[PDB]
Amino acid sequence: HMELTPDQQTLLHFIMDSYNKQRMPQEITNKILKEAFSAEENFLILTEMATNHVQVLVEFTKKLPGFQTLDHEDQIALLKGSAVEAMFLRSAEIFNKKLPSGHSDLLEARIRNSGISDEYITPMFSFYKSIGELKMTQEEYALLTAIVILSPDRQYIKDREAVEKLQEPLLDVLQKLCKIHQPENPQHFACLLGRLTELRTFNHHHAEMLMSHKFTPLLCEIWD
Amino acid sequence: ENALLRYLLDKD
Ligand SMILES: O=C(O)c1ccc(CN2C(=O)C3(CCN(S(=O)(=O)c4cccs4)CC3)c3cc(Br)ccc32)cc1
Repeated sequence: HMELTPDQQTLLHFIMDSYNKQRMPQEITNKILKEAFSAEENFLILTEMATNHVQVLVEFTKKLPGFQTLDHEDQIALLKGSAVEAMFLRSAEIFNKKLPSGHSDLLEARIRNSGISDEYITPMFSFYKSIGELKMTQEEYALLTAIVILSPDRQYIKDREAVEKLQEPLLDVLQKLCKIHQPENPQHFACLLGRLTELRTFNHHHAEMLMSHKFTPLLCEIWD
Repeated sequence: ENALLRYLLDKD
């Protein structure tokens, strides 16, 4: 309600440090700018982006306080079950903050002309706008990503209580940060909770999309 | 076998 404890401050610092190490490589941004505007090249660019995110996700997750202490199989189960959710969350941040106006407009043009159906494209861009409206801080993007990743309810987890012990202090820090920075808006934490449930819907859209030149063996064996 | 995840998780 007033301030974070030194322990909550320490926990937040490790999440923030790990979250800020990520950067879009020059090679990827140069492709969005110069490659041909065809379904083939547009899908290829997006596949490259999807693959780069998996590497970014593993490295962020490995540095989360207590992730290394979880059983090896549970570490794999958490990465598999959150990969799609963490991708759409990070993509929302880049679209609304990182990418320059023109470069983001070219990537949106590439996305909308990559052979993917509107049944997938429409909720994706609806979710991007819905995220933009909340005007989330970097602390809020970092905590939300960590909460999504450390979900104790994912399939094939053996020791769920261990993941529960890791996630509960993050929800506590996030709620406290809402009370400190938005004390005039008591429904702010609830709006952020609304994004966790909207993100869950992307597990179906993604698995249904994968069912249909679009064949990418590497990403298919990770996701499902 | 989740060979890629296993490699990336236990790397460097
Ligand atoms: O190089 C990096 O550092 C890096 C980091 C994070 C990302 C994440 N990211 C994405 O994954 C997409 C959204 C999903 N689509 S997709 O079309 O649904 C699809 C095609 C194939 C499988 S799923 C792909 C691009 C995207 C868009 C915008 Br704007 C910002 C970030 C991202 C990428 C790169």
